[PDB]
Amino acid sequence: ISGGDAIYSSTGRCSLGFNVRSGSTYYFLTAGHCTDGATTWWANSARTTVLGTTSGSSFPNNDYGIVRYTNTTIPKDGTVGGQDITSAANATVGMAVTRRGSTTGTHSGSVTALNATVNYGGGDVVYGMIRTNVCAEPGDSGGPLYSGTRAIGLTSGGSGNCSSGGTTFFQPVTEALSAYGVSVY
Amino acid sequence: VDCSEYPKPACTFEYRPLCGSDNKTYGNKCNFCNAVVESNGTLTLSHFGKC
Repeated sequence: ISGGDAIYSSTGRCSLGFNVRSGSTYYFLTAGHCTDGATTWWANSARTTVLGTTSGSSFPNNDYGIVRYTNTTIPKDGTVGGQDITSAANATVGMAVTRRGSTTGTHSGSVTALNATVNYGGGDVVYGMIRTNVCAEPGDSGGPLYSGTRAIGLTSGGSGNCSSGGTTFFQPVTEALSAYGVSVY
Repeated sequence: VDCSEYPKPACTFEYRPLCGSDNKTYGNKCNFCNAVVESNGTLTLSHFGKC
């Protein structure tokens, strides 16, 4: 399983952001709004292939979570679909980026702003977000935003859609890596 | 589902579908409710789950 693939919790479906590790312990990052209140994650809608259990979740304010793998045999590729990821980097205005998600697949665009505040309502406000002109749709939450072999962010939310065009906000992945003491591979 | 606090300028993108009276599957409640606003209250919920 790799970045952008579907993940299912008890409540719905999100996308895997990036496979990451600490020592010998493997985890995957995804959106905090997906990890909030989920305990177990599976690889399929039938819930027959377990992936693992939530180990951390930060939403609102931030929008990242991490799941520790409990499935021993599933391949945990350090890629996004077939694309290799080798490092993490900070987003910059004008940077060409690509997103992959379980509903819409792969779409490209550029970073249009940094440190944006996104208010999803009901007190769910997230800060410090990357703004882009890449589209996204339900199911794409938590998937990776990358640039070449560089990990940049995790899909959080936005508006519009892929048919007409949209704006999507992503959580900087560097912050998550740091919070959990993990790294891409 | 109550779309009273809509519209919202952004929605998160988890998938938990709802079926609209327009026979379209809406990916989540935030997407569904923004569409209800956009239709000026004419779209309604047909049932939970995909259409």
